[PDB]
Amino acid sequence: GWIFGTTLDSKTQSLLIVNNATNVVIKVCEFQFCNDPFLDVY
Amino acid sequence: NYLYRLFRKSKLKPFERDISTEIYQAGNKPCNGVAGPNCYSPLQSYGFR
Repeated sequence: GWIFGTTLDSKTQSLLIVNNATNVVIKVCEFQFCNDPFLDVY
Repeated sequence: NYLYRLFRKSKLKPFERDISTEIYQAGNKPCNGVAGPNCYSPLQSYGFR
């Protein structure tokens, strides 16, 4: 996880570069409602 | 339907998209959504007559 941003705020801009042991190396456009998407392998 | 910014902070580098904006404080007046004195929205429509 390499969450970037300019203020780390819901209104302003942010990025959510994430990585794992599989093909989920997805770089989403703008995710801000999730406070902490940690390891959720359950 | 077309919006441009009248004024802003210090100037841009090449190729920024700055679609997020709320308000500018032109003084000590806490408007935060009021179109009164010392507070204005940056977005303002062309009209294109």
